[PDB]
Amino acid sequence: TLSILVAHDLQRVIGFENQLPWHLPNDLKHVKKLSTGHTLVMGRKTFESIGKPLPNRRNVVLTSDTSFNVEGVDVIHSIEDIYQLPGHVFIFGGQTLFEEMIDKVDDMYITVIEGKFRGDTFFPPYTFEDWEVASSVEGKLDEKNTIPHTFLHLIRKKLVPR
Ligand SMILES: NC(=O)c1ccc[n+]([C@@H]2O[C@H](COP(=O)([O-])OP(=O)(O)OC[C@H]3O[C@@H](n4cnc5c(N)ncnc54)[C@H](OP(=O)(O)O)[C@@H]3O)[C@@H](O)[C@H]2O)c1
Ligand SMILES: CCC(CC)[C@H]1c2ccccc2CNN1C(=O)/C=C/c1cc(Cc2cnc(N)nc2N)cc(OC)c1OC
Repeated sequence: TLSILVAHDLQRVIGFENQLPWHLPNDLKHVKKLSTGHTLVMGRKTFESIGKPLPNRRNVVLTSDTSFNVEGVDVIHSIEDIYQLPGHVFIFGGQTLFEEMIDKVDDMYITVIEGKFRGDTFFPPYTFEDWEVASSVEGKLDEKNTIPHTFLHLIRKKLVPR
């Protein structure tokens, strides 16, 4: 199974200066819950932003850099390598990987950040005409999580006659 995992705001901003534009601990917990025991595939810039592999999942980094070798990280050099990965694979970011993969994935786990942030990187446009809402869950707000957000699980719709 191949999924996208992403947080984007009302204008599909996902990043600014190689960081998340928002501080939202619950979304990172959401991410942890979904991906534990599975595989993350991420672009090189996304990896460098995080700075270390996330524990208790397979960390796969896509890069053209043949010198890339980081302890606890598997490296691939082509999109086509993604399909050889076993198990449940999450496309983890960033913009380049989402653009390359949005037409290929089975489904998407999207956190809609219900705000408008300054960004320099974006999730590609998509339409709910093509995507069934398997679930939509409002994130709970508290002292440490102050931005309204919604967890979407979207599944690609089949093209059928009439
Ligand atoms: N909000 C979210 O859910 C979320 C999630 C993840 C990331 N982000 C944000 O996204 C932004 C980064 O996105 P980005 O597009 O600038 O960078 P990125 O996708 O994280 O990484 C880009 C790099 O990935 C490698 N790559 C991508 N496609 C490749 C291919 N077909 N073959 C070989 N290598 C390939 C290249 O590495 P080399 O240049 O080393 O070859 C490329 O320069 C940051 O702002 C980050 O904070 C947001
Ligand atoms: C530190 C708290 C948490 C969970 C307690 C911590 C963690 C700790 C232990 C075990 C697992 C995990 C999983 N997570 N962490 C991270 O430290 C990584 C976050 C992260 C993640 C992304 C990609 C991303 C974010 N959000 C959504 N919805 N989709 C995505 N693909 C980008 C980023 O910076 C561009 C990130 O660094 C901010």
